[PDB]
Amino acid sequence: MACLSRIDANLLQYYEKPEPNNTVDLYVSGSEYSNCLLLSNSEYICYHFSSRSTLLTFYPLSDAYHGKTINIHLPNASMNQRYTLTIQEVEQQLLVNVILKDGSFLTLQLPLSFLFSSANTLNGEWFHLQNPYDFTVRVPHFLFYVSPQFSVVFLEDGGLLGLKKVDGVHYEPLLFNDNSYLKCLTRFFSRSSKSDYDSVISCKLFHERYLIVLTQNCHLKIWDLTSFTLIQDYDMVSQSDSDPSHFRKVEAVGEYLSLYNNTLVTLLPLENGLFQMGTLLVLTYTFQNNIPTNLSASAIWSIVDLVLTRPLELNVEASYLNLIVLWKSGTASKLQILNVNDESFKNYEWIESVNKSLVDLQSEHDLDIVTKTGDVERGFCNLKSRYGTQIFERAQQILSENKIIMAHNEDEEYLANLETILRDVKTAFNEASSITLYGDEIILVNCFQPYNHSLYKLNTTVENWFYNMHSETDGSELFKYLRTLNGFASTLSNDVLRSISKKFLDIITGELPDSMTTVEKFTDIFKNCLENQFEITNLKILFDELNSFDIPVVLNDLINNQMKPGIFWKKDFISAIKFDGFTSIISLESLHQLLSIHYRITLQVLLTFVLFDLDTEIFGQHISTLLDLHYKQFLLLNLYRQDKCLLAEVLLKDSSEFSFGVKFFNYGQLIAYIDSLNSNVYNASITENSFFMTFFRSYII
Ligand SMILES: [Hg+2]
Ligand SMILES: [Hg+2]
Ligand SMILES: [Hg+2]
Repeated sequence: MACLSRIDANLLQYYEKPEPNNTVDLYVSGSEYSNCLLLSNSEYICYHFSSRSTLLTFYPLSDAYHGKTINIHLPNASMNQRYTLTIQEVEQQLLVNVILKDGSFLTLQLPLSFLFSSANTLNGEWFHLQNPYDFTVRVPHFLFYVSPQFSVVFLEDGGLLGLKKVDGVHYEPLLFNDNSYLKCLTRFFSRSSKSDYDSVISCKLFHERYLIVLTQNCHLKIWDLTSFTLIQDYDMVSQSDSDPSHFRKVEAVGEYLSLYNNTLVTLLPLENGLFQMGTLLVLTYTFQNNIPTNLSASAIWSIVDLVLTRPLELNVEASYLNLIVLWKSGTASKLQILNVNDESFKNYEWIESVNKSLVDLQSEHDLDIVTKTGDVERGFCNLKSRYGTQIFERAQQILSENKIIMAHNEDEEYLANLETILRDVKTAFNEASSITLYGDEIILVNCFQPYNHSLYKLNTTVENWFYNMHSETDGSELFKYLRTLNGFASTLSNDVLRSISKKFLDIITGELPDSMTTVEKFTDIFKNCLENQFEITNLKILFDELNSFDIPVVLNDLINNQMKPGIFWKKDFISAIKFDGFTSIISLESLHQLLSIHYRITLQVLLTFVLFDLDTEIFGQHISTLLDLHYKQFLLLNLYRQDKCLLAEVLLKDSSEFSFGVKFFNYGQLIAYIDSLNSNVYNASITENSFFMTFFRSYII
């Protein structure tokens, strides 16, 4: 069911200061919208339009901390939020146009250099206010770029203004012919009506000439800018079952369509479930099929952004095109990928993904065995480390503001609050805003709170089993084997599992004397940890299911194919010339998910060995390989939550030729690099070469 997982990235996580030191504020005489644009230098720039549409913010995706974020203040809000705003890169510059509320037409010119410089000053004219047309009468609501000098304006009443640049700073309104207003001669529409309007809600420029548009009544009017004449006028709805009942005339500009080559998909309102996709050809738009959506619980999701593109590397080869869809329902999000098999838009499959990160799911479902327990300040370090300074401090802000102050060092009552706020602030910071296709195929989501992004990563085999235990109808032997192993381990409690994990570490550390026989240690672990701690009924279920497996074969594939990665004859992981903060955290978080998953599997398998009579001699190899993998897994997970920055540092300064970071462009490269870091973790030495190293480990582990 779910083929992608969520990796949350907070670009300032590794730092104490929850804000770059280099922040410049330009004034003219972001939690409502955010997106990422690629530039000439192959760098990614992020921008956020504040809630009030009065502030625009810029910062580099790959260097959020040391890089410069630029806050561009504005005289007043734009007319209609980010819809009356545009940002394209002309020639070595970020050209920003923004029809303001008053009716002005601000023009921002930000030098590509300035964006990556150290400069806290800007020379010349980076902005030009202008009053082309009078918007006091016919108020506009949607600005649309087309070219450096030409771009249209969409009006609330339905009219399309033109806007041609003559010199390099002045714009003149080149009006298009419009007779759609004559429908007022009907007893069904009045020009003076607050309704009746059929304004554009989506628009896409095709072959630099045709301007495909979508009205609130889902009419696909196609404009030819060579004629400035309405060339087509299709009625998207008539084709599907004509429901007299109710058709939700789109009541707001949104992302209802996007086109790849000559294919075009459209989102029609039918319980919020229609994705029509025909093809343009010559100009002619021609139907193909209506693909419903698989949404339930009333179907209360709103489209956030959709992106039609070249296929991906999903679990089904039968692919032609891919539609990445981002829905939202409050601060909760949903990302899916519509995979169309053949050129006939009639055979397709809906691919879903996990919408909470593993770190989030483990916290929610009390599935975390690694994080140290105890003290109240211990729980403070845990959260602070877990959330990052930007969020932690924002939560301690909301606490005092609400008069929730820490009584004493051990005010557990307090910490209990922090938990919930942190969780909520994160959820808030994480509200979905748009999609950015990082590289060639990396699905990325940009959040409401600046410096927070979410990468949706294609799952590896093992990950898929993990994320689909309660679903895979079919699945391989190993899948079925792991599932039944989980079936039993899930019935135990955290305190029991932790006590067991600790015992496995003692075998490696020696607290469980090397003098003992394997059977003796497993005996010790059982009596001290498992006895009287589980339902004998469940052991039977486990014992039974286990007998249907060729255990040796299965464990061999798990331990020698799935878990233990492979040797590298350097399989190209673009060596980064400069520190890439984005991929850094994306890599560390990904590495942490994979090892966490490995850790649960490993523990579960080890568990069966201390419960049943498996020849400690036959499986002697496997048992010691698992105990060794478990130890490394634990340690790594332990260092991850003890100090993310330091870990990333020692972990990236471990690889020689990749001492600065990496640059991955597709999912394969990404997965490869992660699997790569995994090897560094499984091949690392864990022998303490002196009392110094032993102290270190004892003190930390
Ligand atoms: Hg799957
Ligand atoms: Hg997000
Ligand atoms: Hg770091």
